Amino acid sequence: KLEKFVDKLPIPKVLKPHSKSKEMTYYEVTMKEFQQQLHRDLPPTRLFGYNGVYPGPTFEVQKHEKVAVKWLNKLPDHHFLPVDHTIHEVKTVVHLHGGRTPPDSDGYPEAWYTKDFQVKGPFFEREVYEYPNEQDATALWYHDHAMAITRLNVYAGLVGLYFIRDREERSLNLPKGEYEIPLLIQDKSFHEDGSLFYPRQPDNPSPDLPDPSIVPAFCGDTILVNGKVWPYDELEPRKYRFRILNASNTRIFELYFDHDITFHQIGTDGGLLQHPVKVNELVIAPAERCDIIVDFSRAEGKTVTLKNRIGCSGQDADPTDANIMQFRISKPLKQKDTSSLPRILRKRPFHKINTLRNLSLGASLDQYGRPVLLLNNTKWHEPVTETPALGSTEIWSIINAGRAIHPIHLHLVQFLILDHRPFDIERYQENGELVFTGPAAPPAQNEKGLKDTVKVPPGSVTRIIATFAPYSGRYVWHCHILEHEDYDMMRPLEVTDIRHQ
Amino acid sequence: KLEKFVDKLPIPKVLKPHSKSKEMTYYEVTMKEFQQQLHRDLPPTRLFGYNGVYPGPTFEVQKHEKVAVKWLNKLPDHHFLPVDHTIHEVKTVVHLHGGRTPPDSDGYPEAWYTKDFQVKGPFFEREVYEYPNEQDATALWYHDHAMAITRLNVYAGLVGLYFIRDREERSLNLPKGEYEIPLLIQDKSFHEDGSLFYPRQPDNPSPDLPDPSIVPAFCGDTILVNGKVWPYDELEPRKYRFRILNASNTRIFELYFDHDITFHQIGTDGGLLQHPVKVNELVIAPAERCDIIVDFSRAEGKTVTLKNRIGCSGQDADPTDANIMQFRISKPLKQKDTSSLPRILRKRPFHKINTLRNLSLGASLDQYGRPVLLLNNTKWHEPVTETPALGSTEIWSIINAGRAIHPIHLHLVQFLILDHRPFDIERYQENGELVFTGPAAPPAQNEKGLKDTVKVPPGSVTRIIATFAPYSGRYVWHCHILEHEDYDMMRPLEVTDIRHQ
Ligand SMILES: [Cu+2]
Ligand SMILES: [Cu+2]
Ligand SMILES: [Cu+2]
Ligand SMILES: [Cu+2]
Ligand SMILES: [Cu+2]
Ligand SMILES: [Cu+2]
Ligand SMILES: [Cu+2]
Ligand SMILES: [Cu+2]
Repeated sequence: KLEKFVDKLPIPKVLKPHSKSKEMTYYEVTMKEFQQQLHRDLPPTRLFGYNGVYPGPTFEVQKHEKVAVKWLNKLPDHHFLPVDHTIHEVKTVVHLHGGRTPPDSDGYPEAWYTKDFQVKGPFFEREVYEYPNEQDATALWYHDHAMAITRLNVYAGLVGLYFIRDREERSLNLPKGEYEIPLLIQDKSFHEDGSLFYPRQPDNPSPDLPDPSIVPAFCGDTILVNGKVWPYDELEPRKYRFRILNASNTRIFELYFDHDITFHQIGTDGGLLQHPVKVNELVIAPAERCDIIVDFSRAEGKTVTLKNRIGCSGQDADPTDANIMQFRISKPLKQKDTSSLPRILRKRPFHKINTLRNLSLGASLDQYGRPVLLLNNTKWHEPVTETPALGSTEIWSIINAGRAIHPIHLHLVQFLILDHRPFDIERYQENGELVFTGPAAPPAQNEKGLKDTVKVPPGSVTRIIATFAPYSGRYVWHCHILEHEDYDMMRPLEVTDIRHQ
Repeated sequence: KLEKFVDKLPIPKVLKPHSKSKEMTYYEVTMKEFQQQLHRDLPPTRLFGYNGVYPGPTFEVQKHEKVAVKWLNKLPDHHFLPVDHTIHEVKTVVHLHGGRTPPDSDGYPEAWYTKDFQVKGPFFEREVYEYPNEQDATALWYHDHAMAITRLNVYAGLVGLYFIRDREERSLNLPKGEYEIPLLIQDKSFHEDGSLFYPRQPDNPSPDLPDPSIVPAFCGDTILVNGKVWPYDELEPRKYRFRILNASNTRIFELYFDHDITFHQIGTDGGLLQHPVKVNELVIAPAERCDIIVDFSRAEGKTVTLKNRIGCSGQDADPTDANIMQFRISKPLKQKDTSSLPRILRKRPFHKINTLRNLSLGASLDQYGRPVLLLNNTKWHEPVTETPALGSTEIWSIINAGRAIHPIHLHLVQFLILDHRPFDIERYQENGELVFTGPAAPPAQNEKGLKDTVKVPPGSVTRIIATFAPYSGRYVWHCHILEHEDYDMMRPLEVTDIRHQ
């Protein structure tokens, strides 16, 4: 179903502010319900989107630029996706993923609000968010974060891009303009209606199981890029810059080109790497970003398809979800490609270690027999335990006793991945003891940079180092598989300033 | 007991040939029983060694140098280590690990011989081996390979070094002379006698168990380097070249320095890399080699200890086997360090791909209840199945359904590690179908060179690609955990020439 590579790759328009001064740059974005055609042969798709478009408008901000956004809710009173009323209306709150944001503008899950702020969550306090943008140039993105329905609102189309620029990044003569292309890759499933399909219950729903019921994992049979089903793009035989983002609910990608063409990765979630990394395949979990350079100069006239290697459970991808999009190197070379792939990308490096933390990834069963994925076997309602001090540098040991990868995400900060190491699963479930069973392995070279989301392998412990700065207050950390996050792999993160005790 | 860092680090003497001409360089090495003091506070240890020294003499050969060695057996009638007479006297045959050697001089396990060639194995042919040395510069090593008792003869002390030199390697101004130090690392256990300890049976043997009985794994409590228990070495504050080798029976090391000093790996088992790789920790399984450069120039007066992170089952090392040796940067800098750490090492890179092979790692139980580790669930007695054609390129998929790492080693060839990928263990032990459960991962950057031994992770499939050239005939491939190789993880490898039908 759905013929591949018939629609052209859409580029989200750069959002224009309502007012821009030397003090502040003020934006207004509204969440509206609408229809949008996602494939040449599909009927329009009912979606929740920012400024009536999917994906939302793209923010272009600068370092130090004080940006203010008023996120307006104009969505209906009822959701068009199956809402599980038993895990915790259309509630909305906007979170800038990876943004160095004070807690009052970070998009707390319980700071949600309905249309026109008429019904507010218990943590609501502001209608106009402010982003100081005191972080280095990188690729961020914004999406909904309302509690218990984050999997639905994000899947409904509430995602958008957000770029930060530096004088350091611009000093690098990188492919810019039309030669910098963002790839917001997502997976979805459609009815014959053309509308989104999201399961109401697991496969064989028992009678007394709640209806609707949250599923432990969802992944669609159709791959989209920038809101277009298996699109295509006509490029020039030169160097391009791809800002790749995986905004799926669950699906992990393993991207590769069907020709002998290599990705040159120059940046991660947090910003630029120190030197480019020559990689043939990109393993990108949900919410992970990859800043890559691709050279098509030796490929004039060829048809290069961006491919995916793995399915939803890590198996070999079917030659339907094995396709991302198709590049056709047929556009004539306008000007000479004078863009650069410099050997050095940063110069500047990325302490005392004040705190150590052990955090377990697991699951429990509720009264209906559903798996409840948990952080430290602790529900979201429970009191806060991850309480780092303002300015503290900590090493988090993330212990994955599950069957598959968990992409764990921390708010506010950008961390570094230390190493992965396997441990004894049986000893861990019977004793709580962490006995290692193999040598430690550093992260891949293209994951040595600043990141806010890390793939924690199954049966292994992932160590990250993080400096909780420069804002104190209430944040959260969670797994970015939204089906896990909503029930209930999410926990509060309280950064505390110390002054007089 | 055994105080650490009280004996100086021995350097094995280079072996002098008996006769050297334009045609051939002829050597003679004898295996003799002798006693050698391995620690300052240990009585001399009974050993089997080449030329009455442990480790054996070091060969220094050239590329294209036709080297001939006549390995002579002068060993006693009785082996001092416990011999299992149920798995398949002092039988000996010398194998040049990693050498591009014709089969008649490769050291086939059943080409063994007793003292003065009295009794000869069923595959014996010649007394003088010839090594054409038509391969690039690398660090090899020679050790005993007699069938059913390879774990005993190697543990008895029948190991030695063998270096090949190139004009390419020499063109690199690498640290040479006394500033190139080989680190032959091993582990052993000692009786109060000072003699070697090696278990006769597993821990709790039923009376139905044979006596002696092979164990699935042995690792000693004491770490040796170049035949000296926890030695030390006084170095100058400059760059050194370490040719590290793991010659243990089973133990896998994770080497690191207790100071902020980085390994710059320049070569692997098969020879030089293309570019140096900055690594903080070296994971070296048995038979693996690591050519690394260490810069001590900023450590004048410091005491730098080479440490080991992991133990026998991959757990955290005990602060006794966590120590390898101690480097004391106290020798004054003689001459100015003019050696080079060049950014380019090889220039020239490392085909059609004719054959694909799936090879499983597992274990069965014999009549006595002992685990029998097997390749393709097939005994060594059984007919040969790995029959590549001369000059053909193959991709071997090594499927490890076991609990721990298996260092799989192939003879004759040097291969390139493609990737690792997890699979479903439970589905694999039911219908034998291979279902992957995660993304593929390329090898670490410092394991991208030519290799002849690869760490196959548990629950993962390690893909290797090899070209079987230029000698046809009978070789073997096996796991280099000697307790596994002897019972019975060793299978024949037949390279067949084709020319007429
Ligand atoms: Cu996010
Ligand atoms: Cu976030
Ligand atoms: Cu998860
Ligand atoms: Cu979040
Ligand atoms: Cu060997
Ligand atoms: Cu070998
Ligand atoms: Cu093994
Ligand atoms: Cu061998």
